[PDB]
Amino acid sequence: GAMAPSYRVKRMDIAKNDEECVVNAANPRGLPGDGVCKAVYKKWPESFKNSATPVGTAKTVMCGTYPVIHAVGPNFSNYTESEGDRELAAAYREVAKEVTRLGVNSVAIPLLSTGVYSGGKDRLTQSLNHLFTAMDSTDADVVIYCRDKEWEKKISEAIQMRT
Ligand SMILES: NC(=O)c1cnn(CCO)c1
Ligand SMILES: [Cl-]
Ligand SMILES: [Cl-]
Repeated sequence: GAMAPSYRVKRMDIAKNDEECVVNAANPRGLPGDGVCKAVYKKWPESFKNSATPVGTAKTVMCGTYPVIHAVGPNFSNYTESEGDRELAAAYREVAKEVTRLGVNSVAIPLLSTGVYSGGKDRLTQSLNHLFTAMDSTDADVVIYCRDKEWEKKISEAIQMRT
């Protein structure tokens, strides 16, 4: 566990993270994909061996000794708002289980279902609140990665609000 478990946010490529493991925003088929998933494929391609897993689940595959947690959020183009919300909450709950099992002191995590799985809606708050619900009972340092300058400010504000 971290000595004083924290949340932080950085605006940069999650493939350059300084944490003990990474959460991939994976597809269910273990394909290279696009966005975070393609960055993760280029950095840790060995972690895509038997990484396919259903929506709402996470599956960990080691790249050397570095754990890649493949978390499959719902594509809101295909899911109803109700069932997509349930699957998005469930994926983050499975991430917290994996982070705990691995015994890591820190994890790098993207906001699941906020990019090409968002069904064209802003889901910052929805996705971040499900991240907090899952991760608040864990003692890992959590570092959230994002790419947009306005999203960085809003995630930082949400973290600081609770402190
Ligand atoms: N390498 C990355 O962390 C990354 C690339 N694209 N995205 C999602 C759109 O900003 C994240
Ligand atoms: Cl970068
Ligand atoms: Cl972003």
